[PDB]
Amino acid sequence: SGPRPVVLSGPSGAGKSTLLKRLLQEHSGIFGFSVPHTTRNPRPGEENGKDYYFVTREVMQRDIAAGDFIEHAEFSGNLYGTSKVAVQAVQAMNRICVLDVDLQGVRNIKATDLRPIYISVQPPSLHVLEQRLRQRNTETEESLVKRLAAAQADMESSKEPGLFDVVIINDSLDQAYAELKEALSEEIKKAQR
Amino acid sequence: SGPRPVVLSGPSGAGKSTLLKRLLQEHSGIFGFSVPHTTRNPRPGEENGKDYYFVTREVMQRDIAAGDFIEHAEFSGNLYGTSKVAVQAVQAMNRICVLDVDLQGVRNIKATDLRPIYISVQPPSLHVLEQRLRQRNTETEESLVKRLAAAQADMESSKEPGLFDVVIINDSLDQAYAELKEALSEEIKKAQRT
Repeated sequence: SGPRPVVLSGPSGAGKSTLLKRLLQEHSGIFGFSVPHTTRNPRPGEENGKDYYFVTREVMQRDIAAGDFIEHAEFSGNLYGTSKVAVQAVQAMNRICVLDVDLQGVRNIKATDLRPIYISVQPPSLHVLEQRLRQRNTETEESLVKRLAAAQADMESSKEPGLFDVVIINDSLDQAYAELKEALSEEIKKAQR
Repeated sequence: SGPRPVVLSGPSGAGKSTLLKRLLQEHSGIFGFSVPHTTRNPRPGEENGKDYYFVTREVMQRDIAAGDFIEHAEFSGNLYGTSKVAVQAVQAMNRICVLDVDLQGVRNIKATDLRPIYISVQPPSLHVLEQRLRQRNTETEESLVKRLAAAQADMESSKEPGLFDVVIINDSLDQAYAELKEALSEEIKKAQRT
């Protein structure tokens, strides 16, 4: 039917953002992103199929009960979230659907018939994860400590046997990108033919 | 969501296509057309959400069972059809989704929960439809009589209680166009306001 999607998870500053941009480049037209659904009225400039899939609440709740949605939320009386067929619409275009979701988002993907490659990138340790986070300055010594605690949960959760097919230790960006590229080998070769 | 959809049907050559094209020319950004679905692998140049809603065969059969697709067909081992959700996706974009379908196509929209405006474009009579068609000089005799034979089925099929909210008889193309705009005045004024 097409190339398998990819599920990315891990700490925020552990390098998944830098690895994905390094993956989008050097692989042009290989990767794509799903389009979320919503029951909200379209905003000026938005268009169907590119920004949102605009449906009614009755259809979205019916498809939610059918298990089509990975992420789901309700902000101001309208529903939002990402559907599994939106990921399959990207896979139909011979493009690898990227999915960056929390540990809960990884569980919902396992529920649906989607068969992606679960990949979790992790720091070699929290000491160097603290080190890299302390090199720059975006937190205020309080939001930082919460981030180390938030990362600690996802490091132990990534040890769940059979939850992530490939775990990648970010010893170095060159070694991590090489392991990321080899993990998604046949899926790019399928998308590059 | 917003503007109510429209269903335009009738016999061929009675002015349904000429009226529809004239309406789209006068009112830009107000009307639109649905995007159908398929299980076929995309062709080069095609885009998801513009030419086709590319999904799998599993969901198409499931959504068809849910009474979603107005029409559906199969050829070369793949399914094709137009869904009510695609029609509602056009309505959300403040556009009046035009459903140019046949008699059976009109009945299939009657099942879905869409609330369209069923309009039928008809000639003054089968005799007047003959004179207007024979002047075109674009048909052979066997194809001409087959067109009138199929028209009589759709012309009489237009005579059902509640099948069409409005029926326009194309006596003059100007008066038939004014009747089409009058039957869609509130839906057009709703789209223009929003």
